[PDB]
Amino acid sequence: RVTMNEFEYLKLLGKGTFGKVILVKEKATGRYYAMKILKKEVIVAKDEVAHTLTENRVLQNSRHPFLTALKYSFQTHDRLCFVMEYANGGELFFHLSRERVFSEDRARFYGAEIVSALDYLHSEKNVVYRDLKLENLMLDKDGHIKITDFGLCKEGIKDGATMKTFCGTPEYLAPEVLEDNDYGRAVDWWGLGVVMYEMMCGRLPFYNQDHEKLFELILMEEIRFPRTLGPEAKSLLSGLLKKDPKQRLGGGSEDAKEIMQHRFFAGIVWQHVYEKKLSPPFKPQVTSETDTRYFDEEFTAQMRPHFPQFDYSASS
Amino acid sequence: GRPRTTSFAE
Ligand SMILES: NC[C@H](Cc1ccc(Cl)cc1)C(=O)N1CCN(c2ncnc3[nH]ccc23)CC1
Repeated sequence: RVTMNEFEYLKLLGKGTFGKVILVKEKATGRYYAMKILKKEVIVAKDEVAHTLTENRVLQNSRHPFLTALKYSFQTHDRLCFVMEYANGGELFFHLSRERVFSEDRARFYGAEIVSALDYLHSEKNVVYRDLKLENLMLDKDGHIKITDFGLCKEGIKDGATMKTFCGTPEYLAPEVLEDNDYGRAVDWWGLGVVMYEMMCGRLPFYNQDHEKLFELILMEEIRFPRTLGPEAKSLLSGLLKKDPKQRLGGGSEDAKEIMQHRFFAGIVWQHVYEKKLSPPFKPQVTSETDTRYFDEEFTAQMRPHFPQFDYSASS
Repeated sequence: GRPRTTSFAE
């Protein structure tokens, strides 16, 4: 268990309402980490406590190649801290903005890795991520997926276990969440569908600037694909983007296993995905460990109760 | 392409 002093504070990575994330060096070890620094007042007043704590419990209790690992969690008088694995490759949202579209091979790589992570969270851990999107999907130094931001997760979902909270990101909300229905772990697959649609098609499958119009598209409009899209992809995205979750690929008792079996993923050995044996079709070209070029330019340039049982240190 | 999105809770 350690404090604020045991770190150097090098580069800003992102600001939010609730606080900031800074690229840190661990004095004792020389290892680079990302630190989320939450102002306690903002948390309590904006009523973000429950999420903050859910992210704590979720991170502590998860260990996976494509999930951001948590090393320390500690609190000062006025702050809450999360020292986490640094993902210097930046956000998928960054890269895809630059490149417009990824190739199917490339989208399959990220897809497989996301499936690996989501499967683990579902069938072990009994968690539902709920907020899958390009912004929450980062790359490490090698070009492997790291998922961050676990505040909107739900714990204790075991199969058909259904939820009620209306949360996520409007553009990614699954039809059953948009109806005010009870929803199972299959919203994550809807999310996978939208993410992968965006990677292969270069755009959101449903978009209006206006949320209600947007929700109306999501509920009523049937998917359309670019004519250059291969049928294996087309099938996958159809399956994932089914509006009735009971029909959605991943919606049954098989969960991720159903998506893993899809012919879009024919050549993928799922053990090798997990073991990082696969060749990333993009390596982030960071020279130094402090190279923050895949992070947003506006941040990169430097620009109250006690929480019981919040403190935590990673074991062995 | 698209603008940056914001996560939310009811
Ligand atoms: N993406 C969504 C997220 C929204 C956000 C911003 C600030 C804060 Cl206060 C909390 C959430 C964001 O932009 N962040 C900035 C970057 N950040 C990271 N960058 C690199 N390695 C990391 N490991 C863990 C987080 C992390 C994760 C958080």
